[PDB]
Amino acid sequence: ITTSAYTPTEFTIENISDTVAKISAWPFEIGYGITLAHPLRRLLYTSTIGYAPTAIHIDGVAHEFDSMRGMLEDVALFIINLKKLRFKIKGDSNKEIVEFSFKGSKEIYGKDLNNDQVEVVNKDAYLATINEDAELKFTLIVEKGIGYVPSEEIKELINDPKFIALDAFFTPVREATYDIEKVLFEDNPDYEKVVLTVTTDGQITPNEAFQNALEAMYKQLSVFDKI
Amino acid sequence: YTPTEFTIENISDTVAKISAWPFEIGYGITLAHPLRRLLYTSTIGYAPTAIHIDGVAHEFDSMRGMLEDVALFIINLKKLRFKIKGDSNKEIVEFSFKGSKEIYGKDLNNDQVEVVNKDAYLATINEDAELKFTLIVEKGIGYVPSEEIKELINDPKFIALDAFFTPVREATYDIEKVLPDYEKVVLTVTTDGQITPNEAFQNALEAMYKQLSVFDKIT
Ligand SMILES: [Cl-]
Ligand SMILES: [Cl-]
Ligand SMILES: [Cl-]
Ligand SMILES: [Cl-]
Ligand SMILES: [Cl-]
Ligand SMILES: [Cl-]
Ligand SMILES: [Cl-]
Ligand SMILES: [Cl-]
Ligand SMILES: [Cl-]
Ligand SMILES: [Cl-]
Ligand SMILES: [Cl-]
Ligand SMILES: [Cl-]
Ligand code: NA
Repeated sequence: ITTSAYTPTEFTIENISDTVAKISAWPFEIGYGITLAHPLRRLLYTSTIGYAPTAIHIDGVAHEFDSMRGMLEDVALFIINLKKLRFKIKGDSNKEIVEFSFKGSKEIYGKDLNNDQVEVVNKDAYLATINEDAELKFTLIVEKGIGYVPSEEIKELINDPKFIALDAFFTPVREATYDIEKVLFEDNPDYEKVVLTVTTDGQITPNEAFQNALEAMYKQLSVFDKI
Repeated sequence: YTPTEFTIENISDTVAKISAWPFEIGYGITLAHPLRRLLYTSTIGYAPTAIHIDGVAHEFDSMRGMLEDVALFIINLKKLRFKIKGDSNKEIVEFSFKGSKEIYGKDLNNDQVEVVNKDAYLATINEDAELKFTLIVEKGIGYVPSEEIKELINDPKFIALDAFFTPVREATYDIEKVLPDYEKVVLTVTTDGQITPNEAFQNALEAMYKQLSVFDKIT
C-alpha cells in the first residue's frame, strides 16, 4: 500500500568498447522499468542527427567494379573502405558536394579528408594508398538524414550516372536492446533492474546517443508544463 | 517536429480528452504508451482495506436485523467508491445506523470520508436493530489482495478486504495524422470520481518524471 512507486536511485554506465555501452538503472518496482525502457529504446534511434556519403564519382573510373592503375585497391575495396568512414558536415547544411584530390606516393586516412565542408569522426581509419605516378580525384556527396536509404532512391534524387550511388545507413545507433533483471530491495523480490545495451556506428558514442534520447523524452513531456 | 500545443477538454467531471501536437509520424507512441500505462498503475485512489462489524467474527456470518448476510454486505460495499477528505492516507471510521433503514453511499459521510457514488446501495436494517461497523479506508495505487492485508494488520478483529485503489476506469490513446504531415496524440481518461481526470493525469506525469530522474545521472 503506497501512493507512489519507489523512485529508483542507482545508475551505472559501462563502456564495453568505443561503440558499445551498458546502461543500468535500478531498483524499479515491477512494470515501471519496462514502462520507461521501451520508449527510451525507440528514442535512441530517432534522437540523433546522422550523416552518410551518398554518392561518389571517381575520375577515370566507369563503375564500382572497375580498376585504377596507381591505386593499390580496386574500386570495390576503395568503396568498402569509404563506407567505414564516418563523415560529419560542418555547420547546419543538409548536403555537401565535396571535391577531393591527392597526388604522389600517399596513404590516405580519415584525417586527410577533413576540409571546410566536412570532417571524418574516425580520423584514424584507412581509405586507400596511391603510388608516385598517380592522382586520385573524386567528388563525394555527403548528406544528412535518418534511417536506411538504398542506392536506387539515391540514384533517382542525384540525377547523374557519373556518380556511383551508395546505400546509406544514416542512423548512428545500430542496435539498442534491453533486459529487465529481477533484483531485491529491502529483502523484497518485486523489483527490477533495466539494462540497456546501445551500439552505435561511431558517428557518436553510445553515451551521447542516450543523452540525446533522454533530452528528447524531456522535450516531449515539457509540452505539459502549464497545468 | 516536437509537441508545443496541448488542450485539456473536460467532457464532464469524470471524463477528459488530453491532446498534444505536433509529433513526427510514428513518434507519438513514445509519450502515449508510457502515459497510458501510468494512468492505470500510478494514479492515486482510495479503498477500504478492512472492516469490523459488531457481533460478527467471519465473512460467512449472518447478522440478526440485516437483510444481507456479511458476505453480501461485502459484495455491495465493493461498489461504493470512497474518498478520504483532506490529505490523509488512512482513516479508521466508525459508522452507526439503527431503526428501519436502507443504507446508501450518501449515508456514509462524515469528517473523515465520503462516498462518491451516493446512490449506490449497501444494505438494509430492520426495526429495533442496529448496525455498527468500523472501516479502515486507505489511499494508494493499484490493487492489493485481502491476503496481504490480512498478514499486514495481523488483527482477527477485522476482516481483510480486496482493495482496488485505481481511480481510472479507462485510459486510451488515439494517434491522429494531420494533413509537413504531423500526428496528434489524444489521450482519453475516465475516472470513478474519486479524483478528476486532470488530477489523474497529474499523478501519471509526476510518476513519469520520478521514474526518469534516475537516468539523469548520465551527465
Ligand atoms: Cl557509472
Ligand atoms: Cl511487467
Ligand atoms: Cl595530397
Ligand atoms: Cl606509401
Ligand atoms: Cl602503391
Ligand atoms: Cl529489446
Ligand atoms: Cl539484489
Ligand atoms: Cl473471514
Ligand atoms: Cl441512522
Ligand atoms: Cl486464520
Ligand atoms: Cl489504447
Ligand atoms: Cl491509434
Ligand atoms: Na590498381
